[PDB]
Amino acid sequence: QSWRKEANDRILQHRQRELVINVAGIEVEIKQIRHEFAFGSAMNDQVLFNQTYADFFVQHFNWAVFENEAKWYANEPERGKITYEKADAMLNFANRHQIPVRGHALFWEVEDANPNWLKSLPNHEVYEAMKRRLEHAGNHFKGKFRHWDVNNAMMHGSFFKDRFGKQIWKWMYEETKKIDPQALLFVNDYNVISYGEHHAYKAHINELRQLGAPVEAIGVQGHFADRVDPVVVKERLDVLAELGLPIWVTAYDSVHPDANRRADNLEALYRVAFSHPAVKGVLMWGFWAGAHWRGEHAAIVNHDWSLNEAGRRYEKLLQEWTTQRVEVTCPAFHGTYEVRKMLQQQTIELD
Ligand SMILES: [Ca+2]
Ligand SMILES: [Ca+2]
Repeated sequence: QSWRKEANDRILQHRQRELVINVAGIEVEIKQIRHEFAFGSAMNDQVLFNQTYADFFVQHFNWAVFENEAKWYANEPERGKITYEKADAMLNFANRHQIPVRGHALFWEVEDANPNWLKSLPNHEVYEAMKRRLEHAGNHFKGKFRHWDVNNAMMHGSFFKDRFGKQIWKWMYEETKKIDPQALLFVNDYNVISYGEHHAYKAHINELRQLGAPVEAIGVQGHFADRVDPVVVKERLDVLAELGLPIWVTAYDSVHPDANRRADNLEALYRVAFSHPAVKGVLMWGFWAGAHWRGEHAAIVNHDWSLNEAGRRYEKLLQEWTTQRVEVTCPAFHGTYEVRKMLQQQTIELD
């Protein structure tokens, strides 16, 4: 209806910059090779043994994140026994295909998400584990992740807050800033654009910055049930946008047996977020029916690697949002272009 009309004006205003400058007027080719906006997805173990999953990933996503392989339990399954070999293998795969990778995650506030050995230790020995995690993992992945989900779901857990108070949150963002300062420190949480916890969230981010925590970017996870209302999402994003920090839809999915409802769910979120000027990237939390943590009713591509309707919608969406043109005045999307020399055009200036 009318939200799509508004969303598209917003898209062409904020996602495009006019072209042909110098560092003419007749016969040129304007092809886009890289996209500044993030159309990412979560990667899992399949990328290590499944060539089709990998090939698909590389032809559908320009940003990655690890579904488990950089969570604390997976990096320290037993206290003192430390491993990063899977996560490193994936960091190499990503770097081979120049895919920027979100780092996920240093800490998780809900008890259900942390190593079981941590759950029986006294507080001081808990913090000792926290200290090596932050310092061992922060140093190992220094310069390897564009972002960190420093702590996740503080609004819905209390494992660390209950033993050290909100001052331990400040600790996590300060110490991570110290070890890897080029990394964008994220808050990440759920039920904020899917459910209506955006006012609570915005207050939470405020509270974090006001106690000195350097949080620099807001992650909204974007886990929906069976419907995605584009206007309720847009209003909710506006509430968070008041903080002047970038918004990222970090882990999108919805679940509906009807692939058509999904396809429409994916378009409501993706188009609205892309339209919203505070949003800077959208990552889907999985794609394949054979390896989606919400099961096959969350997939865009089928068990047998044939697209379903959400997959083709996603693909159609990305073609819509790509500047291929032969024509010397062009509204081109932010990214890298090939002109027939390779050439960038970033978000920096409004031209
Ligand atoms: Ca793993
Ligand atoms: Ca959410």
